[PDB]
Amino acid sequence: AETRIQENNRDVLELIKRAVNIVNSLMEWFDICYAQLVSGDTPADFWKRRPLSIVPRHYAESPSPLIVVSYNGSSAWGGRITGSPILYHSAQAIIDAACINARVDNPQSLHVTARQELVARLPFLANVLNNQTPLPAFKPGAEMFLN
Amino acid sequence: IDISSGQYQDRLISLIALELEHRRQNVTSLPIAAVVSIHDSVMLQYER
Repeated sequence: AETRIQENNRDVLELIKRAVNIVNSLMEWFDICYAQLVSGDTPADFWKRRPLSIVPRHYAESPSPLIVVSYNGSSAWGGRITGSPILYHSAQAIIDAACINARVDNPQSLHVTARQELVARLPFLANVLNNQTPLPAFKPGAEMFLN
Repeated sequence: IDISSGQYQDRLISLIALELEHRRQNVTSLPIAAVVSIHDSVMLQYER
């Protein structure tokens, strides 16, 4: 979406410039020299020639961002070498529409059609509606007080 | 038979085009120096 907005803005600027005009009133030598001078390689130099990716995730517990580095030469998460990377989409709009259809946040008290749509769209969510392996609420951190 | 009747029509059409281009546009992309430069020699070369 940001790329589309940027390209639309650049097209608008280009057409404005065209209207104004119509009506008025390459590192091979550097690499060789670096190899000759330094005479030493480190893993943190080959990736410097290509743009990198930073994915920080800070928290109030400690003032330190969680910097994440992803390879650019591979089609991994966050890499941009062939086109649009993984976006993790098409899994929130349907849930939001189902929740707003009956103005109820809890999906357990929804209609049968909404439950069927949620089951069909999310295969992993079919194991919660059948009420299998009962457990009080959803508390992943139960080991401490259980022990 | 010869084509010597549309000279006035061509002249008036050219004048109208020039006046509308001056009123609306400001030349710019239209080459105006090259035509003057070539005419500077054409005037003394074609008439003599």
